Amino acid sequence: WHGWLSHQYDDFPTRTGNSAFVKHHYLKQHTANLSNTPLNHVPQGAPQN
Amino acid sequence: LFRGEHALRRYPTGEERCIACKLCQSACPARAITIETEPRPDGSRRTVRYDIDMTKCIYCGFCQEACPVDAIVEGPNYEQTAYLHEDLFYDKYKLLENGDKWEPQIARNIEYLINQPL
Amino acid sequence: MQNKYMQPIQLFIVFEKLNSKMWISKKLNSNHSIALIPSNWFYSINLFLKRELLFSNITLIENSAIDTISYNLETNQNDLDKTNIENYFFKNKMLVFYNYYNYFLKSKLTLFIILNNLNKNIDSIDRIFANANWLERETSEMYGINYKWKIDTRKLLLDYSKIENPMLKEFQSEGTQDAFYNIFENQVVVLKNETVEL
Amino acid sequence: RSTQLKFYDGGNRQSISGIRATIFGATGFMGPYIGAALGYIGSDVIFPHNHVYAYDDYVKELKLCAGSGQSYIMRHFNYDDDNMYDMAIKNSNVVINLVGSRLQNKNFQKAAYANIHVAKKIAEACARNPNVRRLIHFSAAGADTKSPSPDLHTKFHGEEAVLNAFPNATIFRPCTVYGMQDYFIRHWIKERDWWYHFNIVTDDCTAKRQPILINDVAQCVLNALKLQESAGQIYELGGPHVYSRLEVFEMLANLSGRPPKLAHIPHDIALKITQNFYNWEFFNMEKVIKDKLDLIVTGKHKTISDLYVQPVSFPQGAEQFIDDVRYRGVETHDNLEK
Amino acid sequence: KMRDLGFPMEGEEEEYIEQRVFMREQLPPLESEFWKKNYDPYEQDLFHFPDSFKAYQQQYKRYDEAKKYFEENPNVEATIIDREFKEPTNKKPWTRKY
Amino acid sequence: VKGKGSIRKGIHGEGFGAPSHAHDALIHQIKQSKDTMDYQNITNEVAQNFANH
Amino acid sequence: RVDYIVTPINAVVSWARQGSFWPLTFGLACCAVEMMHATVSRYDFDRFGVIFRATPRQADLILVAGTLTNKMAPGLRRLYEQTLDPKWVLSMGSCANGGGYYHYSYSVVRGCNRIIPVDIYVPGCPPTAEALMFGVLQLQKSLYRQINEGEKKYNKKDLTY
Amino acid sequence: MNHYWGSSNTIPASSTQNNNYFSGGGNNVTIRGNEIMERLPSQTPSQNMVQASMKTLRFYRKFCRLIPFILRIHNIGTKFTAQQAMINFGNYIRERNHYRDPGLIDHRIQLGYELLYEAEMHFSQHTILMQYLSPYNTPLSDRGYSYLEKVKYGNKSKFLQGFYKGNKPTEF
Amino acid sequence: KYNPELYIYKTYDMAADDPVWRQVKLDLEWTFENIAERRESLGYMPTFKGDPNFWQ
Amino acid sequence: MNRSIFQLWKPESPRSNVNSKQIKTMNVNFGPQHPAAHGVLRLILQLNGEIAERFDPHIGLLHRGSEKLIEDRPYLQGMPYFDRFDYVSMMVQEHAYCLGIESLLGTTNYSATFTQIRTMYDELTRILNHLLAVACHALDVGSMSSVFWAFEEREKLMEFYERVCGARMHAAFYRPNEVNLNAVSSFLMEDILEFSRNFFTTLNEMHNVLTYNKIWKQRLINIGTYSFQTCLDYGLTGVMARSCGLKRDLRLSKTETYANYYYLNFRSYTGQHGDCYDRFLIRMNEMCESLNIVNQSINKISKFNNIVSINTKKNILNKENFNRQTTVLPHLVLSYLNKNDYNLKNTKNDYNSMEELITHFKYWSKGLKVESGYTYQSVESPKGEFGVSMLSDGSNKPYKCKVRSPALHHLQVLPKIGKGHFLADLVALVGTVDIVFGEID
Amino acid sequence: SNKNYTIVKQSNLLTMFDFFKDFINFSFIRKQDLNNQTNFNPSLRSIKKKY
Ligand SMILES: CCCCCCCCCCCCCCCCCC(=O)OC[C@H](COP(=O)([O-])OCC(O)COP(=O)([O-])OC[C@@H](COC(=O)CCCCCCCCCCCCCCCCC)OC(=O)CCCCCCCCCCCCCCCCC)OC(=O)CCCCCCCCCCCCCCCCC
Ligand SMILES: CCCCCCCCCCCCCCCCCC(=O)OC[C@H](COP(=O)([O-])OCC[N+](C)(C)C)OC(=O)CCCCCCCCCCCCCCCCC
Ligand SMILES: NC(=O)C1=CN([C@@H]2O[C@H](COP(=O)(O)OP(=O)(O)OC[C@H]3O[C@@H](n4cnc5c(N)ncnc54)[C@H](OP(=O)(O)O)[C@@H]3O)[C@@H](O)[C@H]2O)C=CC1
Ligand SMILES: Nc1ncnc2c1ncn2[C@@H]1O[C@H](COP(=O)(O)OP(=O)(O)O)[C@@H](O)[C@H]1O
Ligand code: SF4
Ligand code: SF4
Ligand code: SF4
Repeated sequence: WHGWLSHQYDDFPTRTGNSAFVKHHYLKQHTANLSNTPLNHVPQGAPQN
Repeated sequence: LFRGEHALRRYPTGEERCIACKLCQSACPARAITIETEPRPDGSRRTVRYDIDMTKCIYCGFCQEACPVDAIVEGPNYEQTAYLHEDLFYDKYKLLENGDKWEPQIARNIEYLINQPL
Repeated sequence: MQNKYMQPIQLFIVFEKLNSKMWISKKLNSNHSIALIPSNWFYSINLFLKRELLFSNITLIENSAIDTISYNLETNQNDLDKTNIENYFFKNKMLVFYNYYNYFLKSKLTLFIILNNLNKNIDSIDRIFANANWLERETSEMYGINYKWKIDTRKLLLDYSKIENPMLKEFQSEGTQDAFYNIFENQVVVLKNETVEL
Repeated sequence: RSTQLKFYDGGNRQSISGIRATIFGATGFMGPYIGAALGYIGSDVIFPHNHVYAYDDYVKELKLCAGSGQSYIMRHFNYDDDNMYDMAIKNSNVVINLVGSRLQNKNFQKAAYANIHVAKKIAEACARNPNVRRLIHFSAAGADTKSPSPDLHTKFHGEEAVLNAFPNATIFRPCTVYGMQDYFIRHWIKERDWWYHFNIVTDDCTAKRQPILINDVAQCVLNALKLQESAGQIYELGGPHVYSRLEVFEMLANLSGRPPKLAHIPHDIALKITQNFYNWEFFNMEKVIKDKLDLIVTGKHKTISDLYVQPVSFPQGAEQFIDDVRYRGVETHDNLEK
Repeated sequence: KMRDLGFPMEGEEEEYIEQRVFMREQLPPLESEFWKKNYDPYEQDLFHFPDSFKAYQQQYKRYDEAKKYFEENPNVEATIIDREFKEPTNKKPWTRKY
Repeated sequence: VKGKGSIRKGIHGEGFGAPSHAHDALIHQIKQSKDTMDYQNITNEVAQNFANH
Repeated sequence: RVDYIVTPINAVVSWARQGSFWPLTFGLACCAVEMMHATVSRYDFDRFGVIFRATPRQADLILVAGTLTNKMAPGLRRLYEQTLDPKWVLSMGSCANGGGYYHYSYSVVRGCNRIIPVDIYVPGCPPTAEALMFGVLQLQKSLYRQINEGEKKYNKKDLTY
Repeated sequence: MNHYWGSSNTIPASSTQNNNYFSGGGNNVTIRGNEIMERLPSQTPSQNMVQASMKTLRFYRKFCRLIPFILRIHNIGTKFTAQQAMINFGNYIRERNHYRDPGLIDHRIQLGYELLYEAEMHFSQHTILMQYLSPYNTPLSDRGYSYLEKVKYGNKSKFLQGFYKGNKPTEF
Repeated sequence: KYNPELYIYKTYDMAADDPVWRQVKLDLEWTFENIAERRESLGYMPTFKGDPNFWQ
Repeated sequence: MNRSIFQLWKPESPRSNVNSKQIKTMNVNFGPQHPAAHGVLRLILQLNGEIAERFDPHIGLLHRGSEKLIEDRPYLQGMPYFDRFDYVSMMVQEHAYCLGIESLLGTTNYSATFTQIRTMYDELTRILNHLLAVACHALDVGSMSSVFWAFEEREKLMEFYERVCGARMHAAFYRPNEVNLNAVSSFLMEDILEFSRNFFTTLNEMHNVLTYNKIWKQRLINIGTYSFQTCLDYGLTGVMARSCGLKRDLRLSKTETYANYYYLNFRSYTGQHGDCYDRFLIRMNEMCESLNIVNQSINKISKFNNIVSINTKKNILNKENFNRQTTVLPHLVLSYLNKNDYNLKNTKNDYNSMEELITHFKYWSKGLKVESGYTYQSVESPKGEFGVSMLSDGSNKPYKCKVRSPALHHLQVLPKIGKGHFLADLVALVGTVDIVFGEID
Repeated sequence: SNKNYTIVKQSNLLTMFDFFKDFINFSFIRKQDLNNQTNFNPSLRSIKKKY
């Protein structure tokens, strides 16, 4: 729905029906900005890691 | 055509589309891409370290333009505000996670982009 | 080049003791001409230009310098001809070029001056062309040219309490020192430079 | 175990010093300076803290000690969990402790907790972790079991517990440290500015003081890290000369140009009021108690000369920090330019 | 003098003063001014004056000595100041009590 | 000289004052080296101004 | 205990300081144009109660929007120190974050965080107007929550100590 | 004289007078002038090493005359005494005393005058500009120095001292 | 030089003061009307529709 | 009216107290953190009664070694520095850089010339720059809502930028001897036409509150007046040179035109007074005329006529053809003229042609090889004559690349035109010069 | 009368010093006629190609 709101295209996701978006087996559920949270991006070798 | 957050895509089979040709690294005007590659045990030509410094990178799109297999794509995500400078040192893990999450919209845009020349 | 063009031979006709070396190329505009001018006559030539009838309406559009000492033909070396302007770059320490535009003749005139002395001495023309002040300040600070009889030699676009000529090919883009904040001094300090190599 | 520490001190912030250090209690006055001491040579620094308010400049400026990818801040630290200490010091070969009872605290239980429990848990965690090469606990000069000050009373037990748990621990006993953000020169200036007529004393002002510069303290820490034999010994740090409270007031007044004026309040009534009323930074019982007590370097333990640091004299060191607060009397026209 | 130079001489003309006093550029120096043998500031020649006054004259002996030195030493080595740590000679900062 | 009062013209130039008057070093410097000062030369006038200040 | 009165007053203070969040009128490079775009009607900044103030004394946020040069770093440090507390810092653009396009330059500081404590970073070059709005709103939420992030422990009576 | 160093560029001593009712004077040598410097004409060409040395000596004299004011305004008097700063800048000049090119010497003098003007006008920061005044081998007077290295390597060659110190991080 | 042509601001609308700009406005509106008429006559608009099977 | 010369000027006589500075002048640091200052200007101002006397500008607060970095990097990777130089003429900076590169190569961008992008988008960027300049000038003078009104149109134009290239700012769109024909779309042209039609409303809204306002006229008229001689001496160009009345435009120059401008019938405006009011009027008229230029450019790629039936004498419209949707066809002229090149471009790519793959690999590994030589190519950017002087040594990197920016020359005259003016007239002058320090430094 | 003090020496200054060749320091204020500014009628000189 990000693109639909941004008006990039007029297609929107449709649950349980002919969709305009590919659904691969390796996809992961969308997550909001996880910064300022313990589940944030920690570079490998960083002191936090 | 909007260039947001760098991400790494995969083939529909799940294999990495990125091959260590370093064209994106060479084209990166800001030298924001660091790539180190070693042969995979199966023998594939795949990178072992692919880092993008989001703070050092200018969101130009030369990486995606120079990618010959559409591995690196600047997806539409722009709400990537970070509180710690280390959080902006995007790694291969971060890029692959972003690509997995944003594959639908990225693929939808790529369809139209590829069909435009036709 | 389907235009009406005439060489700026007035300068060399008036200054009878100088030899003429002029060029025009399709790489430039149809009305653009390059010429070689000696440094010891540069000031007098600018004086003549600033108040000659047809050259009266002349504006100094641009001015800069090139470190020709490290200039090398990387490709098509054998294609070089003795008439090319590049032949003068080799073995010459610096090459300062000025570019003016004349309205009466609807022309562009560039003058190239070769500096071979190690100190890079050349007479300034900011007393003739007002806009040349900052241009020459920038050229001197970035390339180390020692302009003479210049209105203002103070730096422009360089940091305070620093001496350097970054645009020289010897200088490295990463610089020689970095500015950090010192808590012991509770203020911004400058220390040696360590950077990232791609 | 081995107390050797191989690190390179010839590099700047972007170099690799070879020190990985965890600094507990770095949100205090001396914490940022101690952290920057290690950070500016390329060392990695961890700052575990549970500070209120989080957005305070004291917490914020800790990130400047080392830089990006070298300084880390561990928020919401739990001081009664051993797992938290283990995580904090997992990858650190140096463990510095500055967690001491604040001058704002009068509760004996809280002071004892801060000065004993946290220090003992840090020492135990360092003992558990075999990679912790060096431990540096910060005690206070004049610590004694008979000391009236609860802070010193608890700090003596804390240093004893640290020595018991980690025999290779190094204990410092700095005297009154002064600096831009100190609690001595800044407190003097702020008290004189808030009263405008006097500084309120509560004793004869005969107590001895031996001030030392925070930069000198940081240099002492660096020298202690460099010296392997400094492990397992107690150091008392102070300035070259000893001054009484009255002499310190006189020196500050002479340097700043402000005429001195000391207003005396009876010690008993001052103590009663401060112990029966709420205490904050500028009004606390610890200051009243320490006014009479002497905080100087004794010969019972190693001195700064052993660390090979030459502290600067107090009159010379403290002059720069009082330039702004200078009496404006009769001055020359040239000086009027400023 | 102002009217000879060309300054405005009327109230309505006062609004174009800058075009006559400041906008006009100054004539560039003659090139002969760049060839003067010496550029030292002018001072009265104190010949025939008392020795006390001559004491204020420019010191030509220093110029002669400098010329002799530079003739004797056309080329010298670059001085290097040792950066090795040395204990301060003036120990007052670390040894003063008051 | 026309319009300059008692000032009179010599062989090599025109003076900056009346015949018997004294020449001014500061005025000579202003005329010859207008706007240019290699260094702040401390003349007797400058030293006396400093002393008065 | 004081907590009974402190906690509701803490919430009120956080709400007020979040609602009134005045940044400093300070722009150095192209990111200033994006800041002005975020100020103007299309994404009305006033909707979230943020109004720019010229003097640092009357500013709550330091928007480091643009490249920082060695010749300017003392100025940025002085502005940050002179800004009245409490305050937060938001770096905007690649140049302000980590040197951006000029990280390999001899004049540009490799990041404003070397001179100032950066509370938040907004990646981009230039960051979009919506990107800056997102960064500002996230900073506002963090600021509101900073007053009480569950530091003090609860005793048997559920009162923090 | 229409120059920043002109005798008329002094700061008046009063709103209605210049330092007296019977005389006119002001200080412009040991403090900055009244009007800012709009233009700094290049040093007139020096045809002799004698002239170059005279220019260097005059510049150093001006720097020595101005150093106390610079120290007072920048609050760096504690770090080093006025004479100490003079001696440090003298060592700096000595390091460059080998120059034998009048044009280069003139350019250096122009740069020195520019930086001195910046120091006068506070264009530079005290920490940034004190690098020229700092002692070459003596500790800063406002800090306590560490003689641990000297004690450890007493009566040992600089080569051995550097060998023990190292010149590369040992982690990598 | 000898027959100067000047643009004079004399009305609220600066376009009206110039005959050319009035024609520019009229041409723009005419183009918009023509496009609208053509699209209305056609009665529908083809569009590109994403198809997930494109990524087999 | 009587004379006031003595009350208006005060000369200085040698060693005279009365003819001297009897006051301690105010040495203020105008900027860098000053709302009037763009943010990286440190102007030491000598005020005496709030009237400027002496200017000492420091402009190094935004120096970044852009030329040094360009020399370090190859040709292609140095292009975005030209976007960074000017925050409101990035398209023109890219156009100048690409013009220089293609002049070195000895070729021209026929694709761009026939698609008309390099002229219509240059005019759109000119509208952007003029809008921002006028808005900032009005804000400095005191008018507030003009900034919002102009920035709405700026947002629309940036939306067009993003639609054509995906970046609302720092487009990095133009490149030498190459054009992204796919991005160019007819619907984009239609939206640009709608924007052009609606832009008259914003122009009139600003003009009503600015042009005829007595306060605005008293603020601008007769402030900063300078003559053609001053323009000539200080090398003023663009709006200031036209305010000088020089009648100097590089777009309509026989030997200096660089795009389709020389074959479009548009008008350039000049004023008989060289003051801020005339400069503002010139900027407004240029904004208005950019609409006409864009309209002509779009019409150059439009198929207005259609097949007419013999029997009915009415248009025969294709029901199932794309041309019925729109009347503007960007690829019309390109396909009509360079059919072979267009077919090769649309048929051969790097995924199926070995030569295309090799060209792409080399292009993105080491920039295109440029024959050694010296060139100077200039464009009429909104702020004046913006030029690039490039010397190439035959490798994939430029040996030297000097940038002649009109902003530096425009800022040079600021002391000259604002000496005797007040502080308000100076904050008006800094806005009227229309300077952005990115290209200055 | 107060202005006459600064007016005294201007005659000799201009007589003995060239106003153009010599660089003499001075300060001035620029005046505008408010009535003319308010009564001014905006106008520009349009330029087109030859016809
Ligand atoms: C209306 C109904 C009708 C009936 C009448 C009822 C009564 C009407 C009264 C009308 C007058 C009201 C005046 C007060 C208004 C409110 C303000 C206030 O309370 O003061 C706080 C306010 C806090 O200071 P601030 O300037 O706001 O702080 C600025 C920054 O915080 C400082 O920033 P900084 O960075 O500089 O920080 C430095 C550090 C401080 O700087 C330092 O580091 C040095 C100081 C540290 C120690 C501080 C200890 C406290 C010192 C008390 C000073 C009192 C002033 C008089 C001193 C006289 C000594 C000879 O700052 C602080 O810690 C701030 C000071 C903390 C004070 C805490 C205690 C305040 C409340 C109790 C005061 C009791 C005083 C009684 C005096 C005698 C009365 C007879 O000012 C004071 O502290 C002075 C108040 C003095 C007047 C008290 C009036 C009430 C008590 C009177 C006696 C009982 C009633 C008798 C009448 C009965 C009739 C029936
Ligand atoms: C509009 C709202 C106005 C609110 C004003 C509140 C005034 C202060 C109220 C104090 C209530 C105390 C209740 C009993 C405490 C029991 C604990 C105890 O041991 O008592 C002694 C307490 C405890 O202090 P202590 O230092 O002796 O001991 C600490 C506690 N032990 C020992 C248990 C660890 O101290 C006092 O004297 C009373 C508390 C003083 C608190 C001072 C800070 C007040 C902060 C107010 C914040 C709200 C501001 C509102 C205005 C904002 C405007 C923008
Ligand atoms: N004058 C001096 O500075 C002297 C200091 N010392 C010693 O040096 C240490 C460092 O100096 P300085 O910075 O001045 O001192 P501070 O009082 O500023 O620092 C003490 C630190 O311990 C933390 N702390 C206090 N109580 C507790 C607690 N109960 N649980 C957890 N953390 C706690 C404080 O954090 P928080 O902000 O969260 O409360 C703070 O970070 C002192 O603590 C003291 O032991 C010795 C002699 C003189
Ligand atoms: N969809 C289109 N795209 C590009 N050019 C077109 C298109 N339709 C028509 N043209 C152009 O129109 C001209 C032919 O006109 P016409 O016969 O009326 O069109 P058509 O036969 O396609 O309906 C040619 O120049 C052709 O390139
Ligand atoms: S957007 Fe440009 S600078 Fe950023 S990673 Fe991609 S190619 Fe590199
Ligand atoms: S991202 Fe693309 S260009 Fe970069 S290494 Fe991978 S395949 Fe090559
Ligand atoms: S990060 Fe990008 S947009 Fe921001 S100042 Fe730097 S170059 Fe400009």
